[PDB]
Order: sequence, then C-alpha cells, then structure tokens
Amino acid sequence: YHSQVVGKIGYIARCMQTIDPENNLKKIREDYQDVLIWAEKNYRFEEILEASKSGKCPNDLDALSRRSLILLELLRLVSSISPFKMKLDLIESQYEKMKQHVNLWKSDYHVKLNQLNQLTDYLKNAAPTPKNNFLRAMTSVLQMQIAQYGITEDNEGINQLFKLGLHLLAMANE
Amino acid sequence: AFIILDEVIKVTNRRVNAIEHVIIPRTENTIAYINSELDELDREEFYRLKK
Amino acid sequence: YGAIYSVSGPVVIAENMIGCAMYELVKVGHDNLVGEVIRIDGDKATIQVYEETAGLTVGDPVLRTGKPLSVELGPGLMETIYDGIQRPLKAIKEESQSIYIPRGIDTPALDRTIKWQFTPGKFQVGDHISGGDIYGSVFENSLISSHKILLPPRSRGTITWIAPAGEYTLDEKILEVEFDGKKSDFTLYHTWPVRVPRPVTEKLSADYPLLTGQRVLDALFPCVQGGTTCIPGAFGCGKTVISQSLSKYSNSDAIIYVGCGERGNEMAEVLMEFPELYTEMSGTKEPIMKRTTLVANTSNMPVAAREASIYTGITLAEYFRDQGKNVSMIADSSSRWAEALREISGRLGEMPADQGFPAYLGAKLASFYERAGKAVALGSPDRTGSVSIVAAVSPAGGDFSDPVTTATLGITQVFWGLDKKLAQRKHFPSINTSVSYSKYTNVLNKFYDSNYPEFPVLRDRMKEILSNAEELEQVVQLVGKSALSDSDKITLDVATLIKEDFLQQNGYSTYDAFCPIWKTFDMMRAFISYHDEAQKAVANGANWSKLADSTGDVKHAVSSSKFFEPSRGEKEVHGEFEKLLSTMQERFAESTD
Amino acid sequence: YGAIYSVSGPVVIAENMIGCAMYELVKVGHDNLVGEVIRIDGDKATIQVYEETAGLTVGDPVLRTGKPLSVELGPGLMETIYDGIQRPLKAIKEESQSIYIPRGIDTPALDRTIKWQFTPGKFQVGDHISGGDIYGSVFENSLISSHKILLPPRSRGTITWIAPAGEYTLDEKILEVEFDGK
Amino acid sequence: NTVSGVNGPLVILEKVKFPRYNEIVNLTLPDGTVRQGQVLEIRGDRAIVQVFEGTSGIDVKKTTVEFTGESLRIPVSEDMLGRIFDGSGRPIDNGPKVFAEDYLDINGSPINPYARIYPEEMISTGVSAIDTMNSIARGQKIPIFSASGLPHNEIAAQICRQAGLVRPTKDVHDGHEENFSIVFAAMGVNLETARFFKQDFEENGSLERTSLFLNLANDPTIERIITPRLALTTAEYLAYQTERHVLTILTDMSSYADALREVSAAREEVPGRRGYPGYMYTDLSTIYERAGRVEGRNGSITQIPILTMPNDDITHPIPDLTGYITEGQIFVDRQLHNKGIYPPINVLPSLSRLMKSAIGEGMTRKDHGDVSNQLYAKYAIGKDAAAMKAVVGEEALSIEDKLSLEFLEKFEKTFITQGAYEDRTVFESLDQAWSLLRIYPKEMLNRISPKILDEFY
Amino acid sequence: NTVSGVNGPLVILEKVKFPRYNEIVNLTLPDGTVRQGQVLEIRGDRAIVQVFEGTSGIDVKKTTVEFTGESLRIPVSEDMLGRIFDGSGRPIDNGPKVFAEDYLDINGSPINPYARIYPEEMISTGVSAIDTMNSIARGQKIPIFSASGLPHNEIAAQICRQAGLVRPTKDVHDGHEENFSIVFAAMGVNLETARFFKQDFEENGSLERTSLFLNLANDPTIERIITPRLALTTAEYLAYQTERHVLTILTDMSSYADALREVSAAREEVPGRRGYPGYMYTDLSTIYERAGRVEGRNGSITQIPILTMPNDDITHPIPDLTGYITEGQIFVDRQLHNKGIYPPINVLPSLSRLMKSAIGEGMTRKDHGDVSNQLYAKYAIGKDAAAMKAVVGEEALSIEDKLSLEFLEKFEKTFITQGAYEDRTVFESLDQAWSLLRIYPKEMLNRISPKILDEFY
Repeated sequence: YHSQVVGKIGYIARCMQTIDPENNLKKIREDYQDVLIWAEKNYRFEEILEASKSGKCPNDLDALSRRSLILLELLRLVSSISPFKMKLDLIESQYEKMKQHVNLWKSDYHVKLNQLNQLTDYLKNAAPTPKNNFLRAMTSVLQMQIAQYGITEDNEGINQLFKLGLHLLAMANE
Repeated sequence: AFIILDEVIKVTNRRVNAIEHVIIPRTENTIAYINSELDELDREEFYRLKK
Repeated sequence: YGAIYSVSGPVVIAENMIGCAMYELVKVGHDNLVGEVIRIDGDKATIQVYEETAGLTVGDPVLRTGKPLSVELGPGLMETIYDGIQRPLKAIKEESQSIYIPRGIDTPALDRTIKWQFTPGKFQVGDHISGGDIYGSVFENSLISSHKILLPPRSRGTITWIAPAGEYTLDEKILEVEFDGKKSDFTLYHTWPVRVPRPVTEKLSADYPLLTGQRVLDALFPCVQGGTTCIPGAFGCGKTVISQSLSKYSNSDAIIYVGCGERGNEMAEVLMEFPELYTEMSGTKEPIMKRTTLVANTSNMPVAAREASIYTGITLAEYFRDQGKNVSMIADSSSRWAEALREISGRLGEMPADQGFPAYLGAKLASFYERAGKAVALGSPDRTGSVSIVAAVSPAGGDFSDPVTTATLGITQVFWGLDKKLAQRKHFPSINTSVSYSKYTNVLNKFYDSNYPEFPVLRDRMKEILSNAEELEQVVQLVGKSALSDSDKITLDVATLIKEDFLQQNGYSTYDAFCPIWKTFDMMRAFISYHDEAQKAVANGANWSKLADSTGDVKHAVSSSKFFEPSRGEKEVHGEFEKLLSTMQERFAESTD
Repeated sequence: YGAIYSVSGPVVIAENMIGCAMYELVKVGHDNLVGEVIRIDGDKATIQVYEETAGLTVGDPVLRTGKPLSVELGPGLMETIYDGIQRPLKAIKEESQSIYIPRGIDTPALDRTIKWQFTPGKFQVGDHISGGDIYGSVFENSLISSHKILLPPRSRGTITWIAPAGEYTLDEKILEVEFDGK
Repeated sequence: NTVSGVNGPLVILEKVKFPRYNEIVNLTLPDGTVRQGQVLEIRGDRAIVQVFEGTSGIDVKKTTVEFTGESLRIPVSEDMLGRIFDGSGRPIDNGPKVFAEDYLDINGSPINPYARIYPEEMISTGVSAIDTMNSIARGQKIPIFSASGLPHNEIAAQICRQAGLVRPTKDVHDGHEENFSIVFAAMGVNLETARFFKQDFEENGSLERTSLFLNLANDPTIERIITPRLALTTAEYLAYQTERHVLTILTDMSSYADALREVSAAREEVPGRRGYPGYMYTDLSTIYERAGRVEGRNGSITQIPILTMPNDDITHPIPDLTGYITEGQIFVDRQLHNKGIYPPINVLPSLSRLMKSAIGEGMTRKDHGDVSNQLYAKYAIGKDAAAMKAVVGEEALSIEDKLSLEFLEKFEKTFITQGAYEDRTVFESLDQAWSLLRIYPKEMLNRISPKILDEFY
Repeated sequence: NTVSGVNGPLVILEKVKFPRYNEIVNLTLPDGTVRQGQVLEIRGDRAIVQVFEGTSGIDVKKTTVEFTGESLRIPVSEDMLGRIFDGSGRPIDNGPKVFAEDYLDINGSPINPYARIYPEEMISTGVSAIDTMNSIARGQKIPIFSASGLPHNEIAAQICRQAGLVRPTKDVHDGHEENFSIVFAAMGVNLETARFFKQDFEENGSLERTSLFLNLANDPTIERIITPRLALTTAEYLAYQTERHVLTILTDMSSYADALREVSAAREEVPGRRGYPGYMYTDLSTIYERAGRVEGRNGSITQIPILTMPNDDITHPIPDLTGYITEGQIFVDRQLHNKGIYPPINVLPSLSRLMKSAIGEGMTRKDHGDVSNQLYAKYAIGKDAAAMKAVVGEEALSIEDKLSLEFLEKFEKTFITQGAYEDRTVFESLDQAWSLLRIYPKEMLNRISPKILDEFY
C-alpha cells in the first residue's frame, strides 16, 4: 500500500522535475510541495515508505494517481506538441484547469490528448506518402494551434483538423 | 346476425370448457411427480457421497 | 524427496509433500511431467498434471523446483496460438510432429529465437520505478505499439543499468534494478503467477463505448468497453460465428481469445478464420491474428490445462489492460471450466452441495468475473484502460436453472439472450428481448444523448414494441388473426420490421454484417417514426390495408436497410436514412388519405 | 460430567459419556446453553445446541439437569406467556424488558413469587396413595381455582407427611411420599 | 501450530483447540502477508478455519498460525455513517478507524433486545406504489422478489437512496419528530455496482445519514455472511441505543443463499432438495431475529430484504421458504422494465397483510388505504381490458374497459415511472392517486366510502 | 501378493507399486488358468484392477499375482481390415498374431489426433435431411440421437448399411477422391443385431474394407470400454499412416456409460448424480479426443457414434454429457417411425455450427444454408401450428398456418422417406428441398439473401 504511494510520489517528483527544470511553475509545484519535499533532498525509499506508513507523508493512492494522470497527460500533451513550444503560464493554467476536475476519464482533455496521441503515435512509425504528408502537415498545424490555443479553449479548427486527421489515419493506402 | 351469434356461442363455450377442463391437471400432476423425482434423485447422490 | 501416493485419472496424488504453497510447480514422477500442487489433504498433496499419465508408476520421486508456477509474459503473445499452459502449438506442430507435446517433455512459455526492437521508456538511470510502470516498449502491431513492456508486480527500485535502443532477444538482459541490495535481473519477458490476479489502484464505472459489430446486440443494449455480459447457449447456437464477427467487427487495440474447452474444430476455425479477416482500422500482415492473443485449450486434454486456461487468459487480459490499452476478451465457455472443476471435485472424492458440483466453483466463478473490467492502470504512469469480458454460458447439470447460470447471472451485469432453435431458423444472432438488463445504458446513453440523438427513448420504445408483440402474438394465435384491432397491426408490423432488421443476420460479416450505433439508432428512428406515423394516421381515420399498402417503398427500404454498408454515408450514419426520415413524414400525409 | 471434545457449527460434540441418556437435557460449557443429546457414537456424544455457541472452547464440563427435557406443570400457567421450552416470558420482560429470550437462560419454568393457598383433600394418614388421585387443590386463576393437585405418574406408596392448609410457594414442599424408603 | 492442509475453500490447521468459537486467528506467512480468519470449527489437536482473502499461498511446513485471543466483534458507534467499509468492519476508503464506543458481537442478537409487538408508525421509502399499495410499518418485514431480468441492484440502491428525504417532508406535516437513519449492506456486488450506489447515495444526499458495507464476489462467503449481522447489529445499536427509526436494506439474499449452500454444507451436514439445505431457514431467521420493534416505544428496526430469483422460477425453496417468514411481498415483473418503466415493479401481484392497520397516522391520510383498492381494481380491470380490447375489437369494447384501459396506461406512465433524483411523499402520492382516479366518473367508483369519494375526487 | 478383497466386479489386491499406471498384470489362479487384468488405479501398497475374462474363480489367501512389465497396447497394422476380431481377444477368425507392425497406445497421448482447420471435404451418408440440414464433413464430431422404445437398432443398421456406398456418390460430387475405410466397434450389442449389421456390410460389399470388433454384454465393462480406444487407435493408425479416410461407428454409447457406472465402485472415487460419475466427461473426451483430421493435410478420421436416450429426452446424463463434448446432434423421432418413415430423423431438435465451414466451392452450393434455415423455419412453423390446431381447431387458423401445415405434411413424407441402399446427392436434396420450399410466395421467404434467392428461385 505504501510502496505504490511512494512510487507515485517519486514518479510525481521525477515527472515534475523532468517537466519544468527551471522551477518557473509555482502552480504545479505549489500543490506538489509535500511530494517534492521528499524528492528534493537525500533520502531512501524505506524512509519515505516508513514516513508514509506512519501518517506523516501523503498516503492517498487515489489522489496521487489522479494527480499523476493529469501530470502524465500534461507531459504527454507538452511532449506531443513538438517542435512547437507553448507558454509556461498557459501550461500552468491548463494544468490548473485540468486539476480542478475530479473526473479524468470522460472529460474532453483526455479525449483531445488521446486524439493527439493517436495521431502522433500513428505518425511516429508511419511511412513517407501523400496521405502521411497531408496528415503530417495537418497534424503539424493542429500541433501549432494546440500549442497556441492550449487544450482548455474549444475551437472548430482543432475539431475539424482532428476529425480530418482521424479520417485520414483511418484510411488505407488505396 | 342472431343466427350467427347463436351458432358461434355454442362452439365458443364448448371450446373454452374443453380447453379449461383439459388444460391444468396433466401438467400439474406431471410437474409434481417430476419435482418429487428430481428431489429424490438429488437426495440420493448426496446420501451416497455423505456415506 | 516426495513419494507417489496414488494416481487415479488425470490427477496424481503424492505423499511426503510438506512445506509447499498452492502455487509452486513441481515434477511428478521420474519423467518430469508438468504439474502444480493446488491443495493438500493431510500428508498427501493433490497436484493436477497438465499432461496425461499412462506410464507413471507409484513411488516415483517428486521434488519442487523452488519457485511459483507462472507463465511468461512479454513480447511474443500476439501473432501466435498457445495452449492453456503457455505452450506454442505452431512450433510444437512442426518440431514435435503433433498438435500436443508428448508425456515427459516441457516446452518454453515463449519463443526465444525471435528478436524484437527495444525502446527506452520514461525511466532512466537514477529514476525510481515500481511495478506496473512502462520500462520499455515492443512492436506488436504494424500501426502503433500495442504491447508495452511493463515491470512485474511486487517489484521496484532504481534503474542502475539501462540497455540502449536496438534489437535484442528474450534471453539477454536489457534492464537491471536493485531497491534493497540486489533486487533481480530484468529481461524482455516477465514472470508472474496466473493463479494470483494482477492488482489495480482503483476501479471505475464504464463511460466509453465499444462496438462489437452486432445489429441486435447493439440495438438491444448499448455496447460498452469494460463491462460484463453473459450469453446463453447449448453448443449448437453458432457462437463461433458471433465470436468471429465480433472479433472482426471489433476495433480495440488488443484481442483476448480464452478457450477453456472445445471439441477442436472451434479452435481451428478461429485460427484459420483469423487470417482471412481484416482490421477495421488498418491493414497489415495478418492483422486479425497479429492484433489479438488467442489461447486455445481443447476438451480432450486434462482438467488442469482447462482450469489453468481461464487463469492464463485472465492474466493475459489483465496484462493488456495494465498497459493502458482497450482490450476485448471473448471467453467460451465457462461451463467447460465449471464442468472441469466438477470433474476435479468428483476425482478428488469430495462431497458436493450443488447437485454434483464443488463448493469452490461459485467462488472461483464469481471471482473470475471480478478480474476483468474498466479501472485505473496499475503503475507510476496511471494510464486509463479497460477490458470487456464476454463469457458465454451453457447448461452443465441437466437443467436451465443450474448454479453456473445462477452465479453467472448474479455476478454479471449485462444480460444477453441466445436461442439455438431461433438461430437454426435463420435468426442468428438471436437474443431475448423480454429477459435482459444492463446498468451501463444510462452512462453510455448520457454521452450518447449529447454527442448523438435520443437513442435511449428509441431503445425503450423498441423494447416496448417487442414486449407488446409477444403479448399480441398469443391473442392473435389463440383467438384468431382477423379478430384484432388496427392498433395492434402497426405494433406487429413495426415489431416484424425491427425483429427482421435487428434479429435478421446472414453469415459472420458477409452481406453488410457491420452496423454502427448511429446507423442502428438512425435505422430504428425511421421504424419508430413510421410506427408513430401509422398509429397517428390510423387514429384520425384510415384503413389498415390502405395504410399498409399506402406505405409501399418505405417498409421495403426500411426493412432492406441491412444491406447498405457505411460507405454510403460519411463514417457512421447513412444519408439515405436521413432522407428517409423526411420521406416518411412526406409519405405519412399520403398514407392517411 | 462429560468433557468438550470439539465444537463445529451449531452442534457440539462431547466425550466421556458414563451414563448420560439420549433424552436428558443438559448445559454444555459454562454459559448454560440449551441443548439435548440427540445421538451418541462411541464415547463421544452428539448434542444439538439450539442457542448461540459463541465463547465455547474444547475442554469444558457438561452438567446434566438431572431429568429428561420436559416442562413443569403447576399453578401459575394461566395469565402468563411462555415459550415451548418452558421459558419465563414475564421474567424476561421484567428483567431484560424484551419479548425474546437471551442466550444462556437457566431460570425455572414457573414463577416463585406468586404464592398460592394449598388445601388438603380427602386423603388422610394411613391410607395408600397412587398416581391419579386428587391429593389437594391450589388456586391458579384470578378469582377461583381450577388447578387440582393430583399425584404425578410413576409414584405410589403411603402418605408419611401430611402438610396442613395454608399459603406456600412452589419451591417449598407440602407433601412427601414414602415407598421403599426415601 | 501450522497449516495441516487445504481442501477447497476450507483450510485445515494443526493448531490446538485452546481457542474458543468465533475466535479470530491470524496466519503468519513467510512472504510478508498476514491474513485474518474466523474459527468455524475447533476440535482436539485440529481446527478448521476459513481464510478471509485467498485460500492459496500458505505453506504446510513453513507457515505458522497464532491466536489473538479476541472474539469476533464489530465496534458499533454513531460515527460509522458517511464512510465505505468492507464486509468485516474494516474501512477501505483509507480514512480513520471505526471509533466505536461499545463492543457487541454479531451472532444473532444474543442480548434479546427486541420485543413482539404490533407496529404503530408508518414507514416510507420514496415510492408511490411501494408506499401506497404495499406500504410497511415500523417493524414489519416486507421482501422484494425479483429475477435476472431487471436491475434489482439499482432498485435496491434506489430504495435506500430514496429513504432519508421523507423525514423532512413528514416532519413538516407534523409527523415524526425523531431522527432517521439508514443501514446499507452489499453482498456479492461488483466494483461498478458498489461505486454506483455510493455515487447515487452521494448525489441524492443520503450518504451522510447512511452506512455503506461493501462485499464483493471475489472475497470469501464468510465476510459476506458476516456483513449482514454487522449491519443488523449496527442498525439495532442505533435503533435501540438512540431510540430512532432505522431502515436496513439487506441485498442480496441470493448471494447469501448461494454462499450458505456453497460453503458449510458438505463438511458434516447433508443438503436438501436442489442443493438448498434445510438449515437456511434458521440462517435467514437469525438475520430476521434482529429486526422488529425495540424497547422504548420510540424506535424500531425495519428490515427490507432483497431476494432475486435465478430465472423467475417458483420451484426454488428460497422464495417459498422466505415468503412464509415475511408478512407480505412485492413482486416485480420483467415486462414493465422492457416497456421503459423505472422501477418495473407492479402492484397487481403485490399484497400486504397489515398495510392500513400496520401504518400509523400524522403524515398519511385515511383515504390512502381506500384508494389502493380502487387503484388496484382499476389496474386489474385495465389489465384484462387491454387483452379484451384486442380480443373483442373496436366495436365490442365497453366504456368501463376503455376507461380502465386508459387509466392503466395513464396510471402506469405516471404512478410507477419516476426519476433517480426525485422524491415523493404520502401527500404527493395521494394527490397523484386522486389525479389518476379523477379520470373516472362518480358513477364508476364503488370500491371506497362515499364520504372519501365525495370529499376527494 | 494375494487378493485382499473384492467389491462388485472390481477386485482389490494388495501388491507392490513396481507396476506402472495402466500396466497389464496376470493373476495366477489355482484352477489351472491365468487371467489378464488392467490396473485401474494405484495406491499405497494397494491396487484396484478388474479381470478381463470372468469375475469368479480367484482365490483369497492362496492366489498368486505377477506383473507383465508392459503397458496396455494393441499392435496396429495395414492388414486388420477384412478379418473378424474381438475386443477382448476371442479368436473366431483370427490366428496367433494380429499383424501389428507398430506399437501404439490406446489413449492417444503421444499422437494427439485433431484437426487445426475447418473441414473442406464434404462427406455424405445417404440422407437428404442429415446431409442437407447438418452439412457434416471430414473430421466432424456429430453423434446420432436415439430413444428407448423406438427401433434404434434398425436406424443403426440402416446407417451401417449406408456406410460403404457413400464413396461412389461422394466421388461424383468431387468431395472424396481417395480410399475409404470403415471401423466397426461393437460393445454390449446383441448377436442378432451384430449379425444383421455384419450382414448389411457384407451385402453392401464393404466386408473386405471394414473391420469388425465384437464385444459381448456379459463380459466386463473394461473390455467393452477398452475396445473403442483400440478401434479408434487402429482407425487413427491406418488413416494417419496412409492418408486415407476412416469412418468409425461406435455403438453403443449407453453400454459404455452403463459400464462406466459399475467401475469406480471399489476405488477412492465415487459416482455422482444420477448414478454416473462426475469424471465421465474425461472418459468420453478420451474416446472423442482421437477424432478429427490427421496431421499431414491429407485424410481424416471421422467419428459417428450411436447413442440412445434411455428416458426419451436430452436431460439425461448420457445424451447430455455426450452432447456437450460435440457441437450438435441429430434427433430421431418415434412419431415419424410410428406413421411409417425410414429414417425417422427430425429437423426441429437438430442444429450444427459447422455447416458454413463444411460447405465450400466445387462440391456444394451457397443456398443450402439458407434453404436449410427456411426448411427448419417452415417445419418449426408447421410443427408449432400443428399442436395449436388440435386445441382451438381450424376456425382460428390463418392461411400462413395452413401453408406450414401443408408444407410439413408434404416435406414430411418426401424428404424423410428414402431407401436403405441408395445414396441421394446433395444437389438432388437441395433441388428436392427447393420444390418443397416452392409452395409459398417469394415475398413470404426471408431466411435467405435476395440475390441468391432471386437466382435460385
């Protein structure tokens, strides 16, 4: 029970340190100060498991998995928008907006991140073709519009480019 | 119409009396003996396994 | 160490076996037969052997290997057919010269002569890891990575040595992690016991739909991904064609074929029918066979392979759901596993309490359904995954009210019908419209009410029309056909078009055997609008033959909507049903006059 | 008397039977639970426990009641509610304040606080007595008496002690029979 | 000492018989996993104990067992509401402890706190047909009979979810002035069905006043059978100790009968016909003994058991044997659920022994008992009039069969169908019954008194 | 050592565990004759085996036992057909040797005969309803259903008489262009029925290509149950060695199921419900495990067992247990045999899930599956209207019930009536089914596609 919470705290601290190394995100690092405090100093896993077993550290696997799902969705959304860079305040506002919702399996952010992750995963191992070039250009313009507008504001161009990207990805080579 | 209804009522009463008189007892009497035979057959295998 | 106490049937009892758990595998006799000690009675332990015993003598030595009996999980599960104990029948067919291995031999859990491309995940040197985290990735499909290499449960530590990107086999180490001192060596495959299920962080209700390619199955209830459903059969209904059409019409990232026991032709029909089918998302080299993992266990083998086949299929289904992908598990049938457990209870000589079945059959059958379902993915990443469990049921005690259907109906959440006599009358896949229930209809209909039209009112009206058609059929049969009003003729005509359009099917997927949810709701909306237009036209003064003959091409086009595929529309709905919705309103005024 | 050999489920098994009949009721353990010996297999006797067997362990004594499982017949049966095992419902309603009897009840089947007036019959000293003859009368109703004091079955002899008239309780003796000694 | 062997769900242990019956025992494994169990049978130089979680993975010469020395008891308190716990009294939400102030064992109410008395107060559950046609009183047992064709778990969760809001509307009507509590117990339910009852109870607002007990089908039957005595003792502790009306929902009886028939029916006992032994009536009578009127004259324990048939068959001994103990029953039809009615229960085959005389007064009118005969007679006449209209046709249908045929669809589409977040009362149910009965004329209503019919149409 | 005891037909002897499982043993009696036996089960210095010949004649304390050192194996060769042999070894036409060139087990442990693909080669037995409605092929497992009271031996003699002439009719269809062999195994059959079955094969001209295995009813059940494993091992050895098509007829399964109930009466195992043991599915799975296509992609071993219902229904353990291992069956009706028909096989309780995979190209048509569903729907409509026509009468029946009633009488006396020596083709059976199905209109047929129904209309 405590090993999953210590692994979620270590994965949250390692994902928070790998996400922003400059430490210019006070919104994401503000709520995760209790997990980054036991990850920013020298300590063993037995001290974190013993500290979490005694009720001194965070031991909620549901809240740590829920925040770890939003952190993994923000890291996958930030990594899938390459080679376009977004603003840190827009990423902190998108993480603060996604963190304010308890449900993370029916929301539009998980469907948009899964829709961009499906086009990026399908375009990662694709072959050079005209449908892959048009879907790569539409996925690049959708990645630029997703990096410029974020994932919290609904736009018709992102939905039309996502539907055209899914329809082009669902098509065969004939 | 009166001659048609007077001819239809004698067939309807005889059909309803025949079906209602012949319906329930064979299925009920067969179902009771089938339930008792299923109870005894279910009891004998438990009695041998307990023995 | 141990001594052979007594060998009766396919299960052997060995005495002098003390100090062993219910999961460690050992060799019985001097031939090194594959087996596992499940339970023990006093000084003698009962161990079920997966191979037949016809040359094993009493008094042979039986020593434990010193580890739990588990199957190998990793790259090589997809694109290959295996048995209930993780045995390749393809390599054993050409190598062993038979479909089954001989007695006294043991095969590996996976092929070691094939190499895969190793890809480093989100873990590196110095980062902490735990069980369920994605430490690597493999190529299991031609479109994207569908088989991710994850760590085993109950393990964790820091990555001290990480292999780079490239090609490597399943026998070379590519990972090393030590939490307290030296933890263990890491390879491409992973070891885990099939008797213990995989853990999870938390379970959640299903809110995502999963199409199965069934008109009556999707029309009767909303298809979801992550629920439980039962199908009643008699071994003659034609469930192999529904499993082939459901596997071909499915669009999930992973496929789980779990066969506890069959005659033999059903396992070869799925393997031979798997390469002929094509995926609905992209074409590749054997997309139907390479995209799903099939475990085929026959009914001529011992009860240990059929009993462990459900645990290996549940562990393989939970392994794909633990990575974060949507998997569809099709199991057939649980009555062979319950009959194998009743045969093991009869071989053990224990007194039953279920009319000839063991007391632990209901706990294992109810506990087997709890392993599948949608929930949070286990691991540091916390991904979203789901597993749809479709297990067909059948009678196994000589009655329609046995404990397998009682525990399966109570432990399950969806109720699906099946008729062998109705399926023989050209009505397959048939389902019961009067006895059925589902709890995910409100949750699946909640997103379907916003992202689509009101299919839930048409489902309740279509169920009410089929419920009223059975009540009108008894009065029409007993009292007479020309003794009913004109109001029941519209309900019987709508019930005949709904039963002919939804219940009517031909082959597996031939002749337009695919049907989306939006095409089914749009097809049922024309039947409900035609039935409401006929009932509203008959109320304002109109003949029954004048309105039924006044319909004409509307009933023929509505009844003939099972041959129009989805190529006529854009991707989901058909434009001919949208024009037929206005054509029914324009024909409703001409049908009244 | 006997020793508790094992307790599995609602039935209790007790060994060391040295004369315990299969019709006498006794209390197993130290809780005084209701039970009776239904069958016996060798030295171990099988007794069915009709109460909760919680708190019973192996190695406890079994005390017999000294007679078969029956009910007491006397004055005070009218205007009272009891169970089939002869349990006092008014005593449970006075002490526990409920209508259900608790586990481990060992009270008598009749109330001893309501005294009745005993009157002697036509039998005198010197004449022989037998079971069935009216030895006296006791009031049991609220206004008149309907409970006739008669001799119990399986008893006969001479009236060695003749109790006089007056008020007495159910626990106190009022008559003594002399046949083959005490 | 150590584990002797394992045969099926029961595990044989070689420990001594020093421990008593119902004594908790802990199995110490060499892998770092400790499991708890209950002593089902103890003998000389041997003991039979059942594992609470799992039955495999215990060594026979390497795993040892020890006796804690404490009997099986559940801590009953008033702070147990608003928390999700397991089938043995352990919290699964990761929150605090139980915090119970008294230690009472669950073995069938050995204290004898209940008393045999007739009910004198009306109890409601938020259903118009359930409260009006087959309404039960305080201390009256009324079971719900269903089959495998309808959502009996959603109806059982909706019955407990509908309870709790009738106390403020009844308190505004000058009815009862005491607090009401709810007792929820789940046995053999899934994770999605268990979370759906918690989401429905949290959305309805009755989760703060009710206690939830979660029992899954993957666990043993000892925890699912131990959970009903803990829920009945928890409802009886608040009902007897606090003197408040508490309603307990025990679902499902099919999982308890299957767990009782599956385990503890083949060791030294023999089963009856169809695998159901004759000791199940004492097992259901042990849970039924902890329900009824209590001492004080201000609180009672209401028992609403849920019984689901396997295929809607009447040849099983569980529905016939269970129906004789209860005072009435409520039958639900599968044809009503296919039409689109929520709930699909019908008051045509349901009956109550003491409905009007069992309920009290103060929140219910006197015409509610008389309107149920006219509504049941109108629905029963409309049920035969529906087939009589198709049999006779459109030129031989009487006006009485047509008015009952329209009153069957109008009363069926408005009195038995309701939402999942709405609430009903006795005055709203009586006004809806008067509005449904107002379609008929004054010359066709003869199943009630003329003063109540002339006063309310 | 010596015979410890005897319980029923099996004897319990106390010996050493030097012999293997299923090893042949020789019991030395003091009467001057030695008997052979098979080790049914091994124990801790105890053995339970049954004598192959006789049950009486052994001693108690003066008996002698000896181990042969070889397991039970029958020598199979290519010269076994044509000659007459017995199951236990009674030589009437056999010599000292059986002409066996290789040693194979009687259980199929190292062989594992099973098809890994769907059957393409269509096999016909000379029945229009069986071949058209079922669509059986090579490597399929479909047993014949019988009843108690009807002529099951006449139907088995007609099916055995039809075996042998199916090769010339199947050669014209292009479904079988190889060698054909018949494997006859008898157990618990009468001498007159075996003489009539051998006289049917001798009259058909298949005595040289067929093998006969004779087993008496007064012999032990181990020899009668052991004869079908040796016959299936000889048919699998002859069919696998030469790539030929072998058809195995096993009659009767009721004698093997009744003989299996007598066994296990002195061992640790016990019987289950209805007198039959719970491990009978593994015993029938051992005989049915050697059925299917052989390895090599050439030839196959088909199995067609003959089972008779003792209660005239499928709820018994013999037809219900054997029907679960297969994928359907053919139901024979005694009502058609009472009015006069040969064979009296019905199409209502008959269904096969391998009809689509069996039908291919060049040896069958595509409209046979829709014509079989249309004929099954018309036969089900006529049989359903025939039972309702007796109660109400002909005054409430429409023209649709009269069309199915006339189609049931027209198809009942045409498709079910056939000879015992002539084999009807599948094209003539489909053409005869189209004439019986051509009595209704084209719009009244909906069990087929419109493109294939419009072309073959």
